[PDB]
Amino acid sequence: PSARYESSSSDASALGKPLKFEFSGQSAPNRFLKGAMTERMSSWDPENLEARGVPSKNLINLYRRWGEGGIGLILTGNIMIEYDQLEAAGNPIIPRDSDFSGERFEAFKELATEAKKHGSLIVGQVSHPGRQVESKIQKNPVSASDVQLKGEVMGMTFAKPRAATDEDIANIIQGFVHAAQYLEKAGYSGIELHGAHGYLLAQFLSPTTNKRTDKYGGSIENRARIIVEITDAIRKRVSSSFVVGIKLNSVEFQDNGFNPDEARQICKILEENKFDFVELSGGTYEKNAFVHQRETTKKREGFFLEFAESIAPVLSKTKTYITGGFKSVGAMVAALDVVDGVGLARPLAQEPRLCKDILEGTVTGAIKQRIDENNFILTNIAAGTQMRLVGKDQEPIDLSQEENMGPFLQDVGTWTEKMANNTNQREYGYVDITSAQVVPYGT
Ligand SMILES: Cc1cc2nc3c(=O)[nH]c(=O)nc-3n(C[C@H](O)[C@H](O)[C@H](O)COP(=O)(O)O)c2cc1C
Repeated sequence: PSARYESSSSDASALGKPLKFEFSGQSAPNRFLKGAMTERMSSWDPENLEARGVPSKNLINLYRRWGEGGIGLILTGNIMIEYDQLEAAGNPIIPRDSDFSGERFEAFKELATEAKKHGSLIVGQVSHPGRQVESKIQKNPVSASDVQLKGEVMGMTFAKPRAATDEDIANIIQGFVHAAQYLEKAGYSGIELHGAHGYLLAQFLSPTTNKRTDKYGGSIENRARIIVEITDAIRKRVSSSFVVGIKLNSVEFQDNGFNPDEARQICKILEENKFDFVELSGGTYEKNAFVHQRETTKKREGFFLEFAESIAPVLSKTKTYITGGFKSVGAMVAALDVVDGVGLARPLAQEPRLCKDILEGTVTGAIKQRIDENNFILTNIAAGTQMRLVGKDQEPIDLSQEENMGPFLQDVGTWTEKMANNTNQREYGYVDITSAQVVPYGT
């Protein structure tokens, strides 16, 4: 049997309560959110723009299986809005000039149909990468300003961005608006704006990347203006029942004059613009059991506490989720003293049915995988690899088993080899498991 994180309590009943969003009027049927995870399982062509971004049959199957997992609110991984503005090869893409019909549309529709078949909400996360698109994909990226993303530790470089012109901003807004309309037409419950992880919206929010002197730079209200203009323009086009959320990360507001006056203005912006929910990330609520050195995470985690405790208690109409580090029922229930719901990402790649199993009382903690939780690169590769398995309708590999760690690491090595020799850029996605001992999904 799998080793699992221990829990201080076995009462999960609070997590099963529906959550009513005040603006859309829709309810998530429980307090669980499946955090967005870039799947890299949409079509890719390094030499042809339009051939990219169509959700594959395997991607649809991944959301079919998550749709059976008892999850209140399922987020997609980030969806792009232009063919050459990609977080990664294999991203899904809703191009600004695409029709609400045809092969691409029916693929997006099928993903939503499978995700919501058993009553989950399915919310499409939409993002523009801004300065954080690789030069091999975009030679002329756009940002709030011209601050180049320098020296990435991974084998990926980024070109110096240009400051967005007024027309650039109009095209970005309309790409988000078109994506919202498209998701609505394709049957999605809503849209989540990706305001985190240094992508375009975070580039406007962060003073390190936003040096603008016009109405989009300076004060927190000005730095958030492009977000407000997006939601204003979305509301002119989609039904008021369409859910609208945003993911925010403490890192964007860190070491940069955050205070109660700022936290209050952020909450004012969220509620006056009718966000159904904000998903707060940047640290962990549940602490890991002294597994590894914490020098390199201390300043991020301390600010996340200040960030989340300055935002969540102020909001009332807008609902709050915290995503990051949740493993066990005891910690998830404790977090409901501060926020409305809990987001899980990596645990739901390793265990797509964990929420169902928690609510039925079969487990009280996620599988305790044999990978250090602070080894971000490796835990991310593991989660992407599990999504790829479920896409193939195979069961996730139990990484709590010492037996499975060896072959997994061997395949990670082989995959890094393939991506290093990817001169032609045709390869994409996460690790392909070599093991013949994979089993059909559901054992
Ligand atoms: C493989 C992988 C892909 C992810 N992709 C996205 C993404 O597309 N958009 C996003 O906002 N966060 C993404 N995340 C971050 C997660 O949503 C989540 O915030 C983070 O993993 C912390 O939650 P956890 O401790 O439950 O995994 C990704 C994380 C992983 C591991």
